This record gives sequence, C-alpha cells and structure tokens, in this order.
Amino acid sequence: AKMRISPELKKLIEKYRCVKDTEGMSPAKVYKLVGENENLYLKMTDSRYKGTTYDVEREKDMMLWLEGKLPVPKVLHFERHDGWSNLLMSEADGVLCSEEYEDEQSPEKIIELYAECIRLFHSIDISDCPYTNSLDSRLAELDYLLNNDLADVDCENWEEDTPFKDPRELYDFLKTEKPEEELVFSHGDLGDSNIFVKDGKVSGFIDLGRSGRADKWYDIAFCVRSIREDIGEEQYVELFFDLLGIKPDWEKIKYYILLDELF
Amino acid sequence: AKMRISPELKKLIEKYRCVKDTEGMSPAKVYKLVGENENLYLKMTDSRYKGTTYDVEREKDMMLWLEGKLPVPKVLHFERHDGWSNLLMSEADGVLCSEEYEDEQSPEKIIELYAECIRLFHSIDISDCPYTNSLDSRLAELDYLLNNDLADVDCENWEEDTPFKDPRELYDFLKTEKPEEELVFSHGDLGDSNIFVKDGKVSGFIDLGRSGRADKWYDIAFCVRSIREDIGEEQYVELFFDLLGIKPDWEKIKYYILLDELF
Ligand SMILES: Nc1ncnc2c1ncn2[C@@H]1O[C@H](COP(=O)(O)OP(=O)(O)O)[C@@H](O)[C@H]1O
Ligand SMILES: Nc1ncnc2c1ncn2[C@@H]1O[C@H](COP(=O)(O)OP(=O)(O)O)[C@@H](O)[C@H]1O
Ligand SMILES: [Mg+2]
Ligand SMILES: [Mg+2]
Ligand SMILES: [Mg+2]
Ligand SMILES: [Mg+2]
Repeated sequence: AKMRISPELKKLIEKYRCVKDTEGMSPAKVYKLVGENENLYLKMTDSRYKGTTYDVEREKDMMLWLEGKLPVPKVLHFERHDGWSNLLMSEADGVLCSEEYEDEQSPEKIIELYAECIRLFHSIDISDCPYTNSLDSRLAELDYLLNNDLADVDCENWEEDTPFKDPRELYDFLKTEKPEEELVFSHGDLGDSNIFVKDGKVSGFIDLGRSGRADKWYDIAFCVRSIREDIGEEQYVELFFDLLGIKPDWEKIKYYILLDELF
Repeated sequence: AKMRISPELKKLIEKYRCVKDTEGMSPAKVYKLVGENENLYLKMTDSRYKGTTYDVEREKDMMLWLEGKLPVPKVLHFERHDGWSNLLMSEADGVLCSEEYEDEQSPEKIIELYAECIRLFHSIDISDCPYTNSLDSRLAELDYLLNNDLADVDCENWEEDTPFKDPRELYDFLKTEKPEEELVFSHGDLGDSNIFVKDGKVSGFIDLGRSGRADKWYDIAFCVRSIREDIGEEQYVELFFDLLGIKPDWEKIKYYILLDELF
C-alpha cells in the first residue's frame, strides 16, 4: 500500500516506460515516461522541501499561471502523496538548448537566446504572480536549507581557492550586502538544461520552482555566469549586454551569482 | 562552522580539484578529487542511512578488512561528521569494467572476469569478517528502509506488468520465500561499475557497503543479471556457469535478483 505516488497517478503512468533522468542536478526525482505516442515527465520532491522553491507544487502553480504567458509544459496531474509533491506534465516542445548547442562553436546563439528570454520575461505581467522570490524570502529559505542541511553542496566549494570558507559565511554576506530590488518576472534557473528551442525561437521553459517575482538582475546574472562557464572570452558577456541594451550592474550581478552558489 | 566535512578532512582535500561522480545510483555522494600527484575519492552518506548497508562507515570497515585479501582502495581517512559518514580513499587500480567493455564486443572476457571474482570471493577466509549480511539482516534493514521511505526510488515498480503491486508485497514475498544460506564472502553489488580490470584480470573492487558474509548465490545472481542486461545473449550465462563448474539454481537466482530490486 505504501507508495510515493497515488493509485490514481500510478494508473495514469502504468502504460509508460519509466526512464529516470540522469542529470539529478536537484533533490527532485525526474522521470521521463516513454509512451507509444508521446513522452510525459513526472517530477517529484519529498516533504523536506515542502514549501521551498524546490517544491514541485510550486513548480505546478507557476506552470499553470504561466500558461498563455510563456511556453511551458501542460499540467496533466498534480498531487501531494505521503509527503511527496508529484507533478505529471507533458513533454516540453522543441529541442533542449544544451542539446541544440551541444557540440557547436556558436556561443553567440545561446547569448541571443538568453537575450530573447530576458525580453519575454520583462513583458510578463506579474501583478497576480503566485510567488514573490524577493531576497527576504530567498534568504529566509536559504537559512532554513542551511540549518537543515538541505542546500546543495557544490563540492568545488571545498577547494582551497574558494573565497567563502563555509556556507554561513556566504549567507552572512548575502544578508549584509542585499541590493535594492525592482521586481519583474524571474525564471530562477535560466540554464540551457531548462530551456527549449525550436526554429531559433524559445519553445519551452521547465524547472520553474524558483519562478516568480525577483529582481531583473537575478536571471541576467545567471546568464553572465553561464556565458563565462562555457567560454573564457569576456567579449561574449559584452555582446550579451549589447543585445539587452542595458549597462551591466556588476554589484548586483556578483551578488546574485554568489547567492546561487548555495543552490 | 556547519559543514558536511570536518576541518581536518577539508584540509586533506584542499589541494584537490573536485569532480562529482555523475552516476548517483545510490544515496551516497561520490566525489573524484583530481590532484597533480594522484586522484582520491570522497564518498559520503548521510545520517538516515546509518547502520545500513549504504553507510560508508560499514563500507570503510569492509574496505579495511579486505586489505591484503582483495584489491581494494586504501582508506586514507574516515570520520563521522555532523551526521555524515565520510570516507577518503585512494583511486582503484585498473580500468572500470564498464569502460574496458564500453562498446567493444568481448562478452566472454566479462564472463571470465565475473567467474574470476566469484572464485576469488570463495577463497576469502571470512572467519573474522566484520559483517554478516544474512537474509534476516538484509530483510530487517529493508523493512527499516521501507518504513522510512528510504528504499530505492520506484520507477519501473510503477509499471503495469510488474509482478508485485507494491514494495511491501515484494518484501513479504522475500520474507516468506527466504531460502537456506551458505555464507561465503559476498561483495554485495557485483557489477561493471564496481569492478576494475587490468590485463584481463580483476584489479579493483569498490562500493563495499553490502560486502561481508552472505549466501554464495547472491553475487552469482548479480552476475547473471549483469550478463543478461549488459551482454544480452543467454549463451553467455551458460558459459558463466561452465566456468564456475556448477549448475545454476534458478530458484535462488530469481530470489536474489528480486532482493536487490528495492535497494
Ligand atoms: N516536461 C519536460 N519536457 C522535457 N524534458 C523535461 C521535462 N521535465 C524534465 N525534463 C528533462 O529532465 C531534466 C531535469 O528536469 P528539471 O525539471 O530541470 O529538474 P531539476 O530541477 O533537477 O533540474 C531537464 O533538464 C530535461 O532534460
Ligand atoms: N576509489 C575509487 N576509484 C575509482 N573510481 C571510483 C572510486 N570510488 C568511486 N569511483 C567511481 O564512482 C562511481 C560511484 O562510486 P560507488 O562507490 O560505486 O558509489 P555507489 O554506491 O553510488 O555506486 C563508481 O562507479 C566509479 O566509477
Ligand atoms: Mg533543471
Ligand atoms: Mg531545478
Ligand atoms: Mg557503485
Ligand atoms: Mg553502491
């Protein structure tokens, strides 16, 4: 009788061939359900992450609210079952960006894509957005994650050259250097593994747990980080800002990139 | 202050560049520590798995006990820190079995390797083996894992054509159909990901959490499973037994393969 999914959800997915996603970049369990005529995806998060930006329930609320606003998968079924938040969704439309630009010398293409994403985001009306992921909320969550050992451990943070010696040290800095915020729609984890492209245009967004209201520099900083991680040429960072048509605010960019090292 | 590893351990791995292992087949956190002189491996399991066959402390004990008996990595450092069990070990010698066979069709070489491991395991004197992984012990921990929702993430267990409707039904079956046991040294998870080869002969064994005393058919069953899903041809299973010089006991083989489903 003890199961992580309900009998109702089990019936909906029995006909599919379960292939667990190998990435495992988050505490969530992700499953591709290979069917005869389509694939579905089931994302699950345990009770320890209930209410946090990692909670897939969060992720369903944003998916529903984002329908008609951004290209997102369809919510086929959601439920809370024995502490688990279970989200059954349709397969995103298009090609995963990390795949589309995998072995391809064209950093400029993903830059153009990021620019496009930031553009689309700034057009989204957040007046009735389900979640506000301002720094007060994010830091309170981070505090909880740290205290309960639920924050992700970037094993690279153990290397001797890392600035902050421990998670709290970084947290105290984030708490102290909290920049001013101007809320706009924020994806929360604008990476090439969460974005889909079809015919040059963005075709889908997933991993929406941190989606909601947040400063504009949050997603922008994420992009700066991605640009630098893939290529050691800072010229592409300037290209990105040329495309956005704005001046980089390095203090805010550094801040949000730092905030991410605990997520 | 609060960290998953102690300052002593942190100090020991500072000089190393961390590269987290992407497999993530178990609840253990595995990290490759790349250095200029050599590479080390850091394996970690949290508080919830304490005392179970997943606990790296148990794995460390077996790693220590197997020195001079089987080619295993050297225990460089062990500690219990803030609920975590951490093990710093040397890199195994040789080539990963799944890598040496990567694509190159050489089934009989793998069959001979598996055969070699079984014969090698049977020559091991278990008179002072630290652990006895009898079925009572294994089922007892399985009961605990299920009671705390720590048993293997149901993915295929959700599919329609699965024999057991739920984990408990499977557990109950194992409890009732528990066969007789003849304890020999058992690796606990004999597979191409936990075995290393050099010059066609086994050069290293890792993932020792479930190692100790257990029935001989346990590891043999795992090889049968590996042969079928890695090689494909059933003739190679017959060959496996030819090399072992024994006739397969399918009733026991099915049982042990079934035992690992929930782990
Ligand atoms: N609805 C979906 N459509 C297509 N691919 C998906 C879908 N959901 C998940 N995936 C795939 O699985 C990976 C992990 O999903 P994601 O929601 O990003 O989980 P996490 O928060 O761990 O990153 C994604 O990078 C993508 O490859
Ligand atoms: N000491 C080691 N030397 C070399 N590779 C190792 C070592 N420890 C772990 N690995 C690598 O990391 C993978 C996961 O480690 P393992 O101990 O098997 O963890 P788990 O129990 O999750 O399978 C192994 O398949 C192997 O590729
Ligand atoms: Mg993601
Ligand atoms: Mg995510
Ligand atoms: Mg292993
Ligand atoms: Mg293991």
